[PDB]
Amino acid sequence: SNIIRGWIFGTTLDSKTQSLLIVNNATNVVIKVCEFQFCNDPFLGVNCTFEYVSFKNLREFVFKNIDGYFKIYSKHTPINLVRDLPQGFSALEPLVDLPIGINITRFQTLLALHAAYYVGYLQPRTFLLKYNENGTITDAVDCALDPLSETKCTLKSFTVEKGIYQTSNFRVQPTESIVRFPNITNLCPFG
Amino acid sequence: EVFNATRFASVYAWNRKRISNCVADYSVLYNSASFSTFKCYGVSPTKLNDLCFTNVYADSFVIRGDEVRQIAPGQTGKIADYNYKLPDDFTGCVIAWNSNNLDSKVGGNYNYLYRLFRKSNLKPFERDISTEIYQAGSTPCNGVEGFNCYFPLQSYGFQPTNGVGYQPYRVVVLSFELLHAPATVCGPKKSTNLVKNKCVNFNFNGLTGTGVLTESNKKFLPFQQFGRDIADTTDAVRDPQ
Amino acid sequence: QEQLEESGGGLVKPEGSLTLTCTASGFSFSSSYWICWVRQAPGKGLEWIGCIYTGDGSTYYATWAKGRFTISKASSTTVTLQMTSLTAADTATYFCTREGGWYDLNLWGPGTLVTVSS
Amino acid sequence: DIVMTQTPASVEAAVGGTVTINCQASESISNYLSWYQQKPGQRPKLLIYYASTLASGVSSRFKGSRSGTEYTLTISDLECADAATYYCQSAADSISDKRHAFGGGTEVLVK
Ligand SMILES: *[C@@H]1O[C@H](CO)[C@@H](O[C@@H]2O[C@H](CO)[C@@H](O)[C@H](O)[C@H]2NC(C)=O)[C@H](O)[C@H]1NC(C)=O
Ligand SMILES: *[C@@H]1O[C@H](CO)[C@@H](O)[C@H](O)[C@H]1NC(C)=O
Ligand SMILES: *[C@@H]1O[C@H](CO)[C@@H](O)[C@H](O)[C@H]1NC(C)=O
Ligand SMILES: *[C@@H]1O[C@H](CO)[C@@H](O)[C@H](O)[C@H]1NC(C)=O
Ligand SMILES: *[C@@H]1O[C@H](CO)[C@@H](O)[C@H](O)[C@H]1NC(C)=O
Ligand SMILES: *[C@@H]1O[C@H](CO)[C@@H](O)[C@H](O)[C@H]1NC(C)=O
Repeated sequence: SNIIRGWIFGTTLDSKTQSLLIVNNATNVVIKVCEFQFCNDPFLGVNCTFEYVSFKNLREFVFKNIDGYFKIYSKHTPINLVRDLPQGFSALEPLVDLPIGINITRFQTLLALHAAYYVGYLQPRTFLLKYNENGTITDAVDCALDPLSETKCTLKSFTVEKGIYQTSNFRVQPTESIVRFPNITNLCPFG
Repeated sequence: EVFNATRFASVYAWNRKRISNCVADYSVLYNSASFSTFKCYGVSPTKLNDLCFTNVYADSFVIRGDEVRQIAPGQTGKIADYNYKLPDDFTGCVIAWNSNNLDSKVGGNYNYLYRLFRKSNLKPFERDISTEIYQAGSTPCNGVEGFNCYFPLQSYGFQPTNGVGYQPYRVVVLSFELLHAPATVCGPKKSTNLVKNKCVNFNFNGLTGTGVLTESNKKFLPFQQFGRDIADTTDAVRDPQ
Repeated sequence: QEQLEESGGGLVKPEGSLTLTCTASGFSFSSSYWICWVRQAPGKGLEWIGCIYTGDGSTYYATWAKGRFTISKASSTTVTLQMTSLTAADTATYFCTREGGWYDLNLWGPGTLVTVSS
Repeated sequence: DIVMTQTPASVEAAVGGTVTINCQASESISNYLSWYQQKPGQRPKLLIYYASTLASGVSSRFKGSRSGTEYTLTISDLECADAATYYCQSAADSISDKRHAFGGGTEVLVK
């Protein structure tokens, strides 16, 4: 029933500082920086610096903030499973790369009152993407998930023949820091 | 549109216009001969289109026919210290033009105000609408009007037949600010007609490559811009036009 | 009502610097383009020299006396005054007059007398 | 600097009468012109706002005509009080720079 209808991305998101707001409307999509306070129930009922104008269905989104840009990716592959996101692979094509230029550390979602959504987390992780002949990312492997994936990453191939391959270096990082100096002598008699 | 406005704010309540997600061309402003003053205190009075700036603030108000030159960094005076004050470090331009034929009416219209005196000088880029009663030490001003204390805002008396010094003059001051946010308002980009089947130096949206351009059979995805080879060499571009 | 008044020393040494005080009953804080450099020669006539605006711009001197005459408006309680240098047989009478609209002089001030000779 | 001339100051009338005085400048701007009354041994007075007007508290006979580049002022019914020299003042028309050029004036003599 498309209850999810947007998100809020602001450090304070309570009119204290500038915050991003995205609403989803069937005719147009509205993105604003205007700082405003909204109730603890921000459900949709059915200054400013920037503005943009734009279970068979599963919507996947990726948001990130690097160098002052709020990049958004999306993909709407039909899914016949209602219990969970199924197995398979589907890449996400960027949609909006608006130059927002504000910091975001908190995130909120919008709903409607007269519906399950999963929240993921992104960390710096090397990947090995496989591009098809038309340019679509058909498969990808991790670089640190397990030794087999690390071997695939090092050999730059999705298949590796029988043998022994060196992948990375195992180093024991220092655990504690100790500083020692000779037993102190008499201090100066300033007193 | 902002230059062709029907109503113009007072100096004590100067309107500020912020421009974003827009490409501004200054050719019309440069070639417009209706401006009686185009002195700019910026880096260059012609390279404004070429320069790239993050945001532009436009301040528009009406002052006396005289003291148009007074609108500048420093230049201590009544308008400087008790009206819209320009900071000592200003990188924008000052534009002034006469508008007697439309905004001047007989009888001395009083729609335009200005601040005469305050407790302290106004900080740069400040708007004051409080219009609190100024005091001169004695402060016997518990009533609406008292001695040595009156309305600090005075109404301009503008007349078309009045001397040009007292005639209505329009000033619009634009300020360029550099911040950590990415630039969003810069000049138009000139693009030439492409030439194919010839080794020609090309600049495809900042790619800056050299070679021979020819039609391709590969199907770029709609969001993609320029392809690459195994050795990370640019071997295909999508034309923005 | 609004009125302009002047005061100054009766006598001055030749080529001596004399300060001419001026006071006005009206505040005239921001819109007074008054002139006190009109030089009324005795029996000959007036001759405008320079003006002053409240914006501390010093306006113009018209190069009648070049730069030997200057205006330093102290503001405060309508306090305005002018300095003279290398005065040689300058005329005695000159009035501090206020300027209204249409580039006119609506209200003048009382006459003053100065003698160049010792 | 603005240069200017005027008619000779000699004015003679027996009983009232109408006498015309021409005070013109080569580069004087239009609509910016004012005359004054200079009573001997007395404070000067304004009589005209601009371009042969009446201002306030001035007799209706203190009129004139802008005409062409020349500027002519008409005074009629001379009296003992009216037997005072009058001065014509012209000013420049420019925001950047402006100057005034006071005239030699004419003196009214009543017989
Ligand atoms: C900008 O967009 C248009 C729209 O596609 C580009 O192509 C033009 O499309 C129209 C409509 O089909 C054709 O009639 C024109 O011949 C195309 N060219 C031009 C120059 O209008 C267009 O190339 C792009 N660039 C410009 C400068 O308009
Ligand atoms: C969606 O946008 C259209 C115009 O784009 C507007 O008419 C309509 O009311 C909007 N729907 C809302 C606000 O629910
Ligand atoms: C908008 O208001 C905030 C305070 O909430 C302020 O910090 C910011 O500078 C304002 N922005 C503009 C463009 O006026
Ligand atoms: C967000 O806040 C941090 C911490 O105060 C600050 O250093 C950073 O510059 C801000 N980010 C942006 C994009 O302004
Ligand atoms: C690539 O596009 C072609 C041409 O439309 C199509 O036949 C093919 O299925 C697409 N996908 C591939 C090669 O994976
Ligand atoms: C001085 O002597 C007192 C008393 O023993 C001691 O606490 C203090 O550290 C000494 N030195 C000073 C005050 O510099």
